[PDB]
This record gives sequence, structure tokens and C-alpha cells, in this order.
Amino acid sequence: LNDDATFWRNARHHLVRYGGTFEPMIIERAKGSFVYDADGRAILDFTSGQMSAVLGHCHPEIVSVIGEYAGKLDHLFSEMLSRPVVDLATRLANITPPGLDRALLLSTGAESNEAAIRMAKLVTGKYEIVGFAQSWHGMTGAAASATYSAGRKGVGPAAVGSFAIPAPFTYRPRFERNGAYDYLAELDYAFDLIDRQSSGNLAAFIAEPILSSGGIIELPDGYMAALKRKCEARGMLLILDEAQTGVGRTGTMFACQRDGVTPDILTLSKTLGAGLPLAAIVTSAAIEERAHELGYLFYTTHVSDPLPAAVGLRVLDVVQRDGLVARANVMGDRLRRGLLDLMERFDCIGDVRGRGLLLGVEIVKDRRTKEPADGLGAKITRECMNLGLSMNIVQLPGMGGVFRIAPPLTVSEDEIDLGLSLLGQAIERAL
Amino acid sequence: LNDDATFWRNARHHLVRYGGTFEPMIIERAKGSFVYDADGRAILDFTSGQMSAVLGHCHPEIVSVIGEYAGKLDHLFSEMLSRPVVDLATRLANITPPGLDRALLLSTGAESNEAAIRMAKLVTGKYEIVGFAQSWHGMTGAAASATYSAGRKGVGPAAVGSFAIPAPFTYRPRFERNGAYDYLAELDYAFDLIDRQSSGNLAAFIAEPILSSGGIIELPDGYMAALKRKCEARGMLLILDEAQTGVGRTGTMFACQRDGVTPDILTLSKTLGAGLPLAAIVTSAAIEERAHELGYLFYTTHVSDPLPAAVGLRVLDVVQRDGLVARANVMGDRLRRGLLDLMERFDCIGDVRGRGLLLGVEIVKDRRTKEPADGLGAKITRECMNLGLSMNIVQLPGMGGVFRIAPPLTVSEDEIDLGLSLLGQAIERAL
Amino acid sequence: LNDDATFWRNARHHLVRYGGTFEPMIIERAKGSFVYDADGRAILDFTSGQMSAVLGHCHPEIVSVIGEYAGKLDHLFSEMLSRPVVDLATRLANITPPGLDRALLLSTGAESNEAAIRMAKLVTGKYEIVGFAQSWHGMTGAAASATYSAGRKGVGPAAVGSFAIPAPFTYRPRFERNGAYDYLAELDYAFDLIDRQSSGNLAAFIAEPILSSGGIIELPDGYMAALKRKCEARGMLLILDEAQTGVGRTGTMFACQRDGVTPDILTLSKTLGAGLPLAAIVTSAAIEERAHELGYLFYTTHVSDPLPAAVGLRVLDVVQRDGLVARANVMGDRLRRGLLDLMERFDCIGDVRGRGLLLGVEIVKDRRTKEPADGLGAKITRECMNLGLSMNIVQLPGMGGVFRIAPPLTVSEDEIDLGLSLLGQAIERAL
Amino acid sequence: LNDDATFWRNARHHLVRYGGTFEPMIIERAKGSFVYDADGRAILDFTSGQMSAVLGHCHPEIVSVIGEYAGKLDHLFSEMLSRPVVDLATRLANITPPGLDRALLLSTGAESNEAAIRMAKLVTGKYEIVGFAQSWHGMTGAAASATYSAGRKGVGPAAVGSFAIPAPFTYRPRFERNGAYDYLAELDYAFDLIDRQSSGNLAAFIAEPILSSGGIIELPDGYMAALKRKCEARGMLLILDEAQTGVGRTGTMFACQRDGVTPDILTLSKTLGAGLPLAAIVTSAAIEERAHELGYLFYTTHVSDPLPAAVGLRVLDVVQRDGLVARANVMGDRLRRGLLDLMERFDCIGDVRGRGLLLGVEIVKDRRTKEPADGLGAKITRECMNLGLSMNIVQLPGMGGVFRIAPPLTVSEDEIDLGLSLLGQAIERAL
Ligand SMILES: CC[C@](C)(/N=C/c1c(COP(=O)(O)O)cnc(C)c1O)P(=O)(O)O
Ligand SMILES: CC[C@](C)(/N=C/c1c(COP(=O)(O)O)cnc(C)c1O)P(=O)(O)O
Ligand SMILES: CC[C@](C)(/N=C/c1c(COP(=O)(O)O)cnc(C)c1O)P(=O)(O)O
Ligand SMILES: CC[C@](C)(/N=C/c1c(COP(=O)(O)O)cnc(C)c1O)P(=O)(O)O
Ligand SMILES: [K+]
Ligand SMILES: [K+]
Ligand SMILES: [K+]
Ligand SMILES: [K+]
Ligand code: NA
Ligand code: NA
Ligand code: NA
Ligand code: NA
Repeated sequence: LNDDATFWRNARHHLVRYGGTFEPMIIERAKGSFVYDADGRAILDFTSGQMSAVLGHCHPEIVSVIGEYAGKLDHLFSEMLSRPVVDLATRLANITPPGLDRALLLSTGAESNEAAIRMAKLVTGKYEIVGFAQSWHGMTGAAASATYSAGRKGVGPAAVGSFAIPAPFTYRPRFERNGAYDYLAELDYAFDLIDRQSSGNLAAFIAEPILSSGGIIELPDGYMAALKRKCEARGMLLILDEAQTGVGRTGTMFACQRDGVTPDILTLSKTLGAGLPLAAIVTSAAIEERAHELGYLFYTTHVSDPLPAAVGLRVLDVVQRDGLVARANVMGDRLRRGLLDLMERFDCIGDVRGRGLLLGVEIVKDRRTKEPADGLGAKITRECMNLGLSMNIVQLPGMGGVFRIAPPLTVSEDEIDLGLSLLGQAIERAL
Repeated sequence: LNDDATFWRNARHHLVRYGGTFEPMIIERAKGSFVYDADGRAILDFTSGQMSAVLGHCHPEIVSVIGEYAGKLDHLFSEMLSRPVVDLATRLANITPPGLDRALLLSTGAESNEAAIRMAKLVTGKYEIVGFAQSWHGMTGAAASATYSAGRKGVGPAAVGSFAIPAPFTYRPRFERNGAYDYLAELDYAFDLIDRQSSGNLAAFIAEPILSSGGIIELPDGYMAALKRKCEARGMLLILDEAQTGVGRTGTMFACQRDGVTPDILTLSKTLGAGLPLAAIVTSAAIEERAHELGYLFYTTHVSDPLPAAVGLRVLDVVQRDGLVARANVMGDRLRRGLLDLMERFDCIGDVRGRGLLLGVEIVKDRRTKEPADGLGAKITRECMNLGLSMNIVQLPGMGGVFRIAPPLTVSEDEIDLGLSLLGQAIERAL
Repeated sequence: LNDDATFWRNARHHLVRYGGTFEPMIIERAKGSFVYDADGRAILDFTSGQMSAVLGHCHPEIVSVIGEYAGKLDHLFSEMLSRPVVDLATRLANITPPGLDRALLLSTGAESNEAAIRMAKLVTGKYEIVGFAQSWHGMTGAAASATYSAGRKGVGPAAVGSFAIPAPFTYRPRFERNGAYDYLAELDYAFDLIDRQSSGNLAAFIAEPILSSGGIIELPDGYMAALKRKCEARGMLLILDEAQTGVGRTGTMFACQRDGVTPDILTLSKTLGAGLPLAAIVTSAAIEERAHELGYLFYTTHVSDPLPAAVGLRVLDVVQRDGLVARANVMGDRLRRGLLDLMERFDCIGDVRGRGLLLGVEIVKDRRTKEPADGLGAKITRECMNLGLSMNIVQLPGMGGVFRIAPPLTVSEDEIDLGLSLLGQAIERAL
Repeated sequence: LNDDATFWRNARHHLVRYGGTFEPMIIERAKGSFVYDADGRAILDFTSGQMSAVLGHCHPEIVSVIGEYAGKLDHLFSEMLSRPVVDLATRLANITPPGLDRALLLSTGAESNEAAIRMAKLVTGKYEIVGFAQSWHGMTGAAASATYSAGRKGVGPAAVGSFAIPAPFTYRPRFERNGAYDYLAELDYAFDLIDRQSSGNLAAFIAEPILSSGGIIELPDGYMAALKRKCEARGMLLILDEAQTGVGRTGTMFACQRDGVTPDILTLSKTLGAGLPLAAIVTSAAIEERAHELGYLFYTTHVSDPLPAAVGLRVLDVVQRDGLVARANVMGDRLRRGLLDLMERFDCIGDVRGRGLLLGVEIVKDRRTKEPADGLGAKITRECMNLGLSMNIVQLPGMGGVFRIAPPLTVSEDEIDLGLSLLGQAIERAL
């Protein structure tokens, strides 16, 4: 049983709480799209752990590669190179679009954003950073200074030169031009204000292609391109944080490929490490060369460690070899249609959005007023859990609660159907 | 051969440079205290990779535990608990001194410092951070804002409320009182200035027990205690960054045990993960409770991931089981005496300092003037490498170059002797 | 002649340039609504010097009071009181609306804003300041940190927690709601963004009732009230900077009286000193009491100096005694109608706005496109000068050039007519 | 009587308190070295009001010049020049040392420091400012960010890049080198720390030649020169704030003349306006030219106003014409010897320091321990007042209370003797 009193005693005595609440179960093992509690119950993992396990849990190939290296090349002095490192960097330059040439291999998502931000500052000689008002880039200093969906209060001043602009949100539009939601006009208006506040030290704009924690907000058609131009006009770099979008999830290897806009620096992490801590930034040779002449520094313990690099390479291999990017579109489409069917059945489902296998369901009181359904989201979530489906909801001011659905790229048709049934049931009991 | 032209071609084209310079060899495999290049040559690793591999490379136990978990519980939604996580947190509360009760398990050293700093700010409601002028706490925002041995220029303003004071350095004393280096008087004088600059928002002091990158500077007798009192009087927390000192390296499980001073928050990382990316903070229950009521947040992808937690637990087991803390004193003593013998033989060795198996050798022009020997350090380093010994030197303004010696806790008598011979030879050729 | 070569030689050698350009004439004397060059030519002063001389130049009463005091009570230790000081403070509490009780008498406009800002920070225990994106509050640190119409670039970072929102501008509206310029909806939208960026340290909003340097922008109907509520909901103070609007200029003793909204702190300066350097803040007793218990400090050399205080009291007397606030409406109305007649005659006049005797004329290429007429403004200005009328234009990005008209409250019907004729002529020659 | 209940009623109801406490008397008039209360009692003004009235109160010449201008050229549009302005700027270039060429005429001391600081930032392209830990430069933002003797707590973060170093204090030395107070070694040590904290954006050092509010601390022999070199090596400007030292007070026209070190920017105010609000900065032509090409801006209402400029010119004339700088040395010497005699008589007088007519007396418990005499200072001060002598004491942590003595340059032998007798008596009653 999950009730192991010694286990819960120690958990209460010895863990630091760091957000949210601990599920009242003890995860014993995990395989593929499921995890198992201490009673042996299988929970369908619709979030791929913490949005990372694109190949599912304990993927046999990952398992072999991990075994191989643990026993042969584990960790090294940060100035020593090895194959897995060079292969992975090379691999990355190759599958990213042209203009993305050189890579740096780190450990976490925030770390990858900090490295990108530091580099932008170094090459521009400026320090002001702009992000979206519902972003999430990490808990470390600079990453946090650009994170706006939460965490800003009580922890002292943010970094000097931190600015946010509203993200374009079609579902709940707030900016009109001729009885129309003109999100590009909104962009202009936003920048104008920025320009007027800047000290003249604009270094970069950092952005997620789809705001995940922000509520699965997809940047609409043309936005990105337009965004890129705003930067270029201002001599700013564009940093795209693809921690949740990269490596196939949205139906392209990388989300920026969809818009055909290549950022100056691209950052990766969650899905790249598929559960392990590996992260990266990729930039152009020109930018790298300049950072280098300027003395760019970002020296860590695990930068360029072989084991993790090895794991990342295998993940890419598998994705490619198995056409998992394409699978993402097929399963994604299967899941989306199901969600849409639920939305036919239940009024509280106000919207279903997203791409590929990174989907959002916004819970609402009523589809007409689009009024946030408070408490209801949490109910459903609990019912899912009882039913054996692991879900995640995010709640922002002025928005209904949003389920963030992100099953493994390896998920099966069945598993999709199952989740879909569990969710319907959960909604039914929760009303 | 290490000359693989395709390998070097790709390395040049696709890697981001991030400090220092790449060794011109290709590391193929690693085992115990050695690494091997592509020609099969064995290099004695006197720095334990990047100062982490306390059990050496590819330790059989680490290898099994890694295997076990990769295949059974890899990575989870950050709100789900599992045994390895609870066991490790518990284990940590138990081997740390009283007052250190609750743990948070993360991935990197900087991340662990950011979490500690954020928490200090939250519980104090203040934001000013003080560190040593030769410190190194990490490359991420806040960690970097408190890092003074390098990296401060060209990357924009540091965090608001960043202050440093001089670290007590007995080898090159600068503060006198009655013809004596009164490092405590220096401390008072330092604080007075701080007090006068503060906006009245002093939150914490962050410190390494032994400044590693700072040049292996050991806090002298009574300093720490006195430091702790300065904080307490000011309502500040004391955060001890034991990334390189923890887990046995200096001859005690933790360096603070030596002084018998328990910090408010303790951070760990390098040696705890023994090569893998695992890190942690440990605090008192009271502090944790308060952070919790205040809404402390530090939610990441890999916080509380089972695999790494599992690895950390095994590392602790092994250390304990094999009396490696005690071994650290014995080998350390064997290594220190050797260094001292070299210092008898060569004038350019100005000082040998450190504790247990974390030792420093400061290179000097002449023992009397204690004038920095410029270029000489680098020579020696290169000669070592040719000879098959991997070393590391750090160079600060106003100080001679310092070799940072940190062989695995598992290092053998032979391996020690060998390194000692290689180094003598290297110094000989380099003169 | 104005050509005095020694005079210009010295001017070139010994003055620091500090913005704009020196008129090529030598002002020898001034009286009433005119100034005289070295050739004895009379220039009609339509800006009341630098927007201050509400009683005109060298007003006989000011002249007597100045004489009186220079000879009897000039300047004192800042802890000694005298009558003029107490009378003026009292006078101020009395003519300001209820809720405005206690005064502090300083020297300049920026100084008065700094004192208000410091006090807001002290009583709220917070530090974030919000202003308008086209504001001007002064050249000193904090005042400058909240000044957005110009001066932000090249001089380092602004104060931490500086934010701006767009000012409501009816002439060139940018925010629509149902095919309408919904300036209140714009306000909401603005605040939402602020809220999301704040660290939770909102202390005050600072605002001019009519943005003078911003282009004579009048806060539309209901805005202020709504603004005040946004603050109150957030626990922020409202500081109204009435440097150019106070003391009768807009047809009420103080502009806030028109909206019937009383700010938390009111600041005055230009018109209060009528040419001399006197300035003030007025606040509620409650706010003052609290600032006092918290140790509010703002100790200067000239705070509470008798001479200037004496001058301010006389200015108020005269204004009251002569019904100059009422005169402001009558002359203002005479001037406005004239401007409107010009606008009938010339296409380049796009708008005439303002209140009482603080009027703006926006120069435009064509009334339909409302396209900024570049160069034209400057022409006109030069022609005015030749014609003997002193004018001032301000130019902001995205706006046509704006003449800022602000003749003395003592201006005569004739003088108005004259200026009106000179301006027509100037426009005629300039086309 | 000073008891006017209506007067005190209004004072209590309508004044904002801003530091310190109001003397319980009503100053009715002032003349020469005295002020008179409402009972007609004459108080000898040993602080020249608030340290400004170098020609005493109501000096007949000041009075005429003031009269002249009030009636002829009072205040102008900031872009119009006039003679008094050009004459004064010229005059200033001429009496300052070579290298000081161009002037900007403002209103207050803080304003003058803000203008200097802004300009330093503009020309260096950097923003970090260093001052003394016991300085006082003003209450406005930047001036306050560099003020360390008081006011830093409770009002939010200071300006980014604010640093202080200890001022050299011979009376209570804290830095030793070979059993000697090596204040220059202290300077080096200080800078080293600064260097290590800087982001590489050092713009200027701002300093008072004698720290007035800091406790009448005189920069010892060679310090300044050495300080200037530290700056020059770092590419920083040196700004000397001579608000209390300029215009004769210390026995030279300007204090920097004594050391023969010319700062990059010199600021003046108190004594220059001799009671009226006038202030200035003086810089080199090169610096000015560069600030100008970079768009230096510092446009205020009263910059370049004729009346005040006129007053400043007269003050200079008088000082020169009457050899008041020389008089300062003679009277200063008469006053100093008296103080020394008191120090013979009373143990509580620990030190008498200063120069010319800017003298300090530090009150101590006992001359041997040099222990601060708490409460005693305040007693004496009160007794002086009863006796008819106006004095001022400043109290800093770790220092005894310090009387700041600064009688007018026009003070008479008698007046000196008188004060000297009153003070002796006051000390006698107070023991
Ligand atoms: C000084 C650079 C070096 C990489 N040190 C890293 C380091 C970190 C950061 O850990 P990270 O986040 O990098 O994992 C935290 N605390 C201390 C005391 C450290 O020495 P090393 O000393 O090993 O060379
Ligand atoms: C929003 C909180 C969550 C943990 N996200 C983390 C996250 C990180 C940080 O990675 P880390 O440093 O934590 O590894 C970086 N960039 C994006 C777009 C993210 O969503 P998630 O979305 O998965 O719940
Ligand atoms: C220390 C407080 C006192 C008012 N000093 C004011 C002061 C100012 C400010 O001038 P302000 O802007 O105030 O006119 C600038 N520089 C120095 C060296 C000063 O001592 P004082 O010393 O006279 O008591
Ligand atoms: C905009 C530049 C001008 C000089 N304005 C100065 C100004 C000040 C500063 O007063 P200062 O400290 O300068 O005395 C404060 N508040 C407002 C609304 C102002 O317009 P003006 O509008 O008169 O041209
Ligand atoms: K490494
Ligand atoms: K996790
Ligand atoms: K005063
Ligand atoms: K002026
Ligand atoms: Na690419
Ligand atoms: Na413990
Ligand atoms: Na009132
Ligand atoms: Na000169």
C-alpha cells in the first residue's frame, strides 16, 4: 500500500516543499506510458513525467545506452572532449535549420536559458531582456527575471532591465482594431511602450513558440515573423525557448520550423534529455565567434559530460528512425478529435488548442461567457487520478483552468483512447 | 590517434566555446583514477573530472545502481514521490548535523545555490547578498551575482544588493593589527563598511568553507564562528556552499563539522552526484516551515527525480561503508608530505595548503618575495599532461598560479606516488 | 546690439551646453509680458519665461516683497522657523482641497517630486513607481527615472522598479473597443501588464493633470478618478505633479479641483515661485504622521527659507485678490478662439487643445492624415521670434510638433491679440 | 514672545516634518552674524544659517544687487542668455584653476551633484559611482545614492552600481601598516575590493575635500592626489563637491587649491549663493565638448536665471575685494586657538580639527579612551542656545558627537570671542 507510514513520516520530516502538493501515492516503477503505485496500480502518464519523457519511461534503448556509458565514460574535466559530445553537437547543427551551427551542452532548462541570455548580453553589450507576460523560463536568476506566469513576488527585485509584453491570446482577445483582434497591431503597440521605457539597452527577446505553463498559448500566424522583425530593427537577438516544444512534440522537429523563422539562439532541454538532465543551446557560427572573441564564459561541472550527451544522441536517433515526429501528428490528431467530442458532450470545455501532442483544454463555467470554472478543474483532476490517469492543470488570473496534455511520442492508439475515456468519466463524476 | 581530423573538424564547426581551451586529445574511456585517450594512453586524473568523481570513474556500484533504475524508475512528474527520493533526503538529514533537517534535490551546483538564495530572500523578506571577493558559486544569475573570482565584466549589471568582502588569506595577509594579521579585525572592518552601504536589506552571506576556485583558501581558525555571529547579529542567514568540500573530501563528512558551526542552509552538488548531475540544499525545519507558509517555490523538471536520487544514496553508502572520509585523511596526508618534499627541492613552490584531499600548491617566482610566477604555471601544467597527469591551475590577480589537487577518495597509495613523481618531473623539465 | 562679440566669445568659452540652443540675442531687461533684447526690442513672452512667471516679469508686488525680506530675513538654519514659512504652509493647506494639510517648502520642481517619491516609498515600504510614457518630472535621479518624454538613453540604468503606461491621447487614439477609443479600457489593459510585471512593490503613480512637455495632453473625463481607484486598489499613492498646472493657470486654483479627485501628495513649483525658486509638496496629515513616525528625512539647505517663502505668499495673495484664476478663463477663452480662427485659415494646424491659459497647437502636414509636419514647426518658431513673439515647440515621435502657449495670468487683451497676429504672420511667411 | 500659540498651532498642523526638530523660537529678523527671536534676543549664528551665509545675513551689497535685479531681469526662458549669467560663468572659469573652463548654473547642492553625476555617466558611457562611507551629497536620487552618512534605510534600493569606501580618519584610525596608520595603503586596499566588485562600469568618484556632515573630516596629506591617480588609472572622473568648502571658507578660494589637485568636475552651491539658491558645476572644455556631442541634457526651470546669477557674481566680488579668503585664515586661527584653550580646560573635548573657518570639535567621554560622550553633546548644544549661541552637532556611529563651527567670513574678532565665551559657559553648566 501507498500508506507506508514510515515513508510518509520521513517525507513530512525531511523534505523541503517547493511548490504544489505531493500526490498521495508512492511510485514504485514506471514503463512506457505508465507509472505504478505501491499497490501496483497503473497510472496513464499524460504529461510524460514533468513534460520530458518523449520516448516514455524506461525506453529500452535509452536503458542500453545508459548502461553502456555508465560503465565506460561517465563524467570528465570540462576541458576534455569525447565523441558523444562531438556527435551530439554535430547532430544538432544538422537537424536544426540553417543558421544554427554551434552547440553548448548543459544540464537544465533554466541553465540553458541563462547561457543564452548571458551570451546575448555579451555580444550586444546591452542588458535589457523582454519576454511574455505569461512566460516561464526557469527558477534561476535571469531565467526567473524573465518568467512572468508566476514566482515574481516576495523574493526581492528582479534583474535590472526586465520587461514583458502581453502574449497574443486568440481565445481571450483584448486588443481590437476595426472590430477585429489585431494581434500584430497589439505587438506594435506593445513595442512602442517598450521603446519608450528602454534605457537604450535592449539585448534580446526570449520566447516560447507555445506558452506552456502560460496555458498552452500558440503564437498565431505571422506573429513570430513580425516579432523577429521588431527585434532585428532594434538590434536585439531572438531566443526561442523550445524546452517543451522541441524534438517532435508539436509535429515538426522544432516548432520554429513551422513558421519558417529561425531564432538567433535556440534552447532545448526537457524532451532532449527525455527524462535525464541534459540541455542545450544552439546558435549561429557568427554569434558564437563574436561571443568567443569577447570572452564568453559559461563553465560548469557537467557541461560536455559524456553520459548525458550519449543519452541525447540516442533519443534523436530513435525519433528519427521511428518517424516519431510524424507519429506526433497522427496521435495528436487522434487525441484532438476526442477532445473535441468531449467538448460536444460537456459545456464546461471552453476550448481545445495546441499542436501535435502538446494540447490544452481550457475549463470554463459556460462556453458563452467563457467564465473561469473555479474548483471544477481541481475536481476533475482528482477524479482523473482516482480513475488512473495522471493530469495537470494550470490556472492563471483571468483565464479558466487549463489541462496540459502531453503524452509520450510513443503513446499507442489504445492508450489514447483509454485516457480519453478516463477523462470523460472524470468529467462526468465531477459535475 | 587523437588526431581524428573529422573529429576535430566537427569540434571546430559545431561547439560553442565556453571558457578555457579544449585539451588536444580524445577521451575514449575512463576507469577508477584514470582516463584514456584515443591512443589508449592512461592519464592520472588528479582533479576527479571536474572535481566531482569522489568514487573515481565508473565505479562498479554506481554502475549497478544506475543500471537498476534506468530500467525501473527513471523520471517523474515533480509532484510524485518515490523511495530513493525519500531515502536520500532522510539520509541527508541524518548525516548532517543537528539543525539540518529537510532537503531539496536538484541537479546542479548553481541551481542549488539559487534555491538557497531564493529561500533566504523569501524568509527574511530582504534581498541583499554578501559573498567573498574570490568566490565562485555558479554561472546562473544569482549564483553569478555572488561569484567574484571571475565573470563579472561585460554581461550587464549584477543583481541589486550584491556585496563582497575580502576572504581571510593567511598566505598573502593585507590587514594588520599590532604587527599581526588580524583576520578577525579584518572581518569587523569589512562589515562595518557593509553596514554602512546596506539599504537595510541584508538577507544572507554565502560562503565556501575552502575557496576552491579562489585558490584553495581555507578559512582560518575561528573565522567561521565569528562570521556566523556577524550574520546572526544582523538577522542574516548563513549559506555554506559545500559543492567541493562535502561528502568526505576534506577529511570530515562536511567541512562545517570541523569548525563546529552549522549554517542555516547547506548546499551540495559535485561530490554528491559523484559525476552525475545531482545537487541539494539542506535546511532546518523552522526555516523550511516558514518558507512554506510564505509560498516558497522552486519547481523544476528534475527536482525529485528518482534515478539521480538513487545514485546519490549509493554514493553515501559507499563512503560510509568504506570509511572513505578517514581514507581522505590518510591519503591526504600521504599526498601533502610529498608536496612538501617537492617544495624542499624547488624554489618555485611557495605554499602547500588545503585539507584532506583538497590541496593547493601555489607557484611562485621566489619563496622570499612570493612573487607570482607568470607562465611557469602553464608550463608545468603542459608538461604534466605530456607525462600523463591531469592537473588544473587557477590564476588570480595578485596571487601566484595555484594547482588544485583533488584525486578520488578511492585513490591508491601507488596512484599518489605516481602523480607525485610525474609532478616532480614536470617541474624539472619546465624550469 | 545683440552682437557683442566679447559677450558671445565668453558664452562660447565658458558655458556648459545643457539642451537646446541659445537664442541669438542678449536679454537686457524684462517687464510684464515682455522681455527686451540689447537693441531694446520687445519680445512678447508667450511662455512666461520657462512656464513660471504667472504674474509676468518684475511684478511690482513681488519686487516689494523681495526687497523687504532680502533686507530683513534671508536664509536660516533649516531647523529654525519664521512667519513667512508658517503662513505659507497654512495658506497652502487652506486653498487646497480637504485632505491636503501639511506642506514642505523646497526649491525646485524635481526636488519637490523627489521628496514626494521618497515619502511614498517610506510610508508604503515599497519602491516601484509608475508614470506616463510621455511625462516629465525632472532631471534628478528619481524624478528622471519617472520621466519618459525624453532623457532616458546613455546615462546608465534607471531606478529599479520604474514603469510607464501610455497616457490617454484623444487626438491620436490607439486603443479601440467597439469602434471607439476606450481610454478607460486602455487604462485597464495597461495595469494588467503592470500587475504582471510588479515584484509586488507598487508604491505610487506620479502624474501631471495635463502633460505639458508631453504635448499638452489633457487627461480626459473620468480618467483621473478611474486612475485613483487603480491605485487605491493596489495600495499605491497618487502623486500629482502640478508644477505647470497649479496656481490658476488652467482656470482653477489647481487642476485636480476640476476632476474633483484629490491626490495623496500634491507637488508645486514653477508658478508657485513665479520665477523664483520655490517649490512644495502638500500631503494629508495621516500620511505626514506616518512618514514622521518612520523617520522621514528630507533635509536641505533651503528648505524653509524665509525669503522665498515670502515671495510665494505674496504670489498667492495677488492671485486671489485679483481674481486671476477667473481671468485665466476669460483670456484663455479669448486666446483659444483666436487659435481656432487660425486653424480655419491654415491647414497645418491640426489641433488646439488645453485649458485656461495652458494651450497647445499641434502642427500637422494635413488635417486629414494628421501627418507630422517636420521642419515646418521650427520655421514658424523662427519667424515668430523675428516678429517679436517668443514661442516654444515640443516634438515627440509619432506626433506633430506642438506649440506650448502659456502667457502670464496678467496678460492683457491687447497682448493676446498681438500675439495672435504675430503668429498668423509667422505661419504665413513660413509656408 | 516666542510663545505665539496661533503660530505654534499652525506649525503643528501644517508643516511636514523633515528631519531633526524645530527650535522653539520664532526668528523675526537677521543681520550680520546674528539672528533675532521674537523677544528681540540676538543669537550668534555660528553656522552661517544652514552653512551658507558667508557674507552674513542681509549683507548690504547682496541686498542692493537683489533689489536691482528683482526689478529689472528676473527669470527667463532657459534658452535665453543675459549678462549676469555670462559674467558669472566667466568669472568662475577665471578663479578656478586651469582645467576648469565651463560652467552650468543651477539652484541647489544636490541638483549640482546630479548634473555632475549625469555628465560623468554620459561621457564615460559607464554608471558605477563611488563615494565615501560618511559622505553627504544631497537628498535627490543619485545624490542620495552616493550619500552614506545617513538616509539609506527604508526608502527602497539605491541606484545600481553604488559603492562606498572608508574615508581616511586620522583621529580614529582603523588600518595599520607597521604600527602606523597608513591611510594610503587603506586606499589601495579599498580599491582592490572595488575593482573586484565592479561590473567594469566605473564612471566617477565623488568626494568632499572635508567631510562636513561626516564629522569635519579632512582628507590627509597626499590622499587626494593619490585618489585622483586611482581614478585616472581606472578611466574614472573625479567630482569634488565643494558646497561647504568653496568660496573661501577653508582659507583658499577652493579647497582643491590646497592640495594642488584639480578635479574633473567641481560642484558648488551653499556659499556660492550665500543664502540664496544658486549652485553650479564647473568642468573642463574637453569634457564639456564631449558631453555636448553626446547630447548632454540638464534642462531646468531655473538654470541660467539672471537674478540668482547676479547675486553669485556680487558675492564673488565682495570676497575678492575684501580679502575674505585671507580673513578666513586669520579669524579661523583666532577661533582655533580658543577651541584649543577650551580643550585644555575640559576633558570632554577630544579633538579640534578643520581648516580656516570650517572647524569641528569632537566631544568625548575621556581623552584617553576617546569614548563617545552620549547625551553630553546634546546638553551643551541646548545650553549654547539658552546662552544665545547657535550651534550644530552631528553624531555618527563609532564617533563622538561633533560640533560643526562655521561662522560667516565677515565675522568680527568680538563675535569670535563672544562665541568662545558662550561655549565655555555652556560646557561648564552642562557637565
Ligand atoms: C570554478 C568553476 C567550477 C566549475 N566550480 C563550480 C562551482 C559551483 C557550480 O557548479 P555548477 O553549476 O557548475 O555545476 C558552485 N559552487 C562552487 C564552490 C563551485 O566551485 P570548478 O571549481 O569545478 O572548476
Ligand atoms: C512551468 C514549470 C515547468 C517545470 N517548466 C519548466 C520550463 C523551463 C525550466 O526547466 P527546468 O530548469 O525546470 O528544468 C524552461 N522553459 C520552459 C518553457 C519551461 O516550461 P513545467 O512546464 O514542466 O511544469
Ligand atoms: C548634511 C546636510 C546639509 C543640509 N548638507 C547638504 C549638502 C549638499 C546638499 O545641498 P542641498 O541640496 O541640500 O542644498 C551637497 N553637498 C554637501 C557636501 C552637503 O553637506 P548640511 O551639512 O548643511 O547640514
Ligand atoms: C519639460 C522641461 C521643463 C523645464 N519642465 C520641468 C518640469 C519639472 C521640473 O522642474 P525643474 O526642476 O526643472 O525646476 C517638474 N514637473 C513638470 C511637469 C515639468 O514640466 P519645461 O516644461 O518648463 O520646459
Ligand atoms: K564536464
Ligand atoms: K521530477
Ligand atoms: K533653511
Ligand atoms: K531659466
Ligand atoms: Na542547423
Ligand atoms: Na542533520
Ligand atoms: Na487643503
Ligand atoms: Na579655471
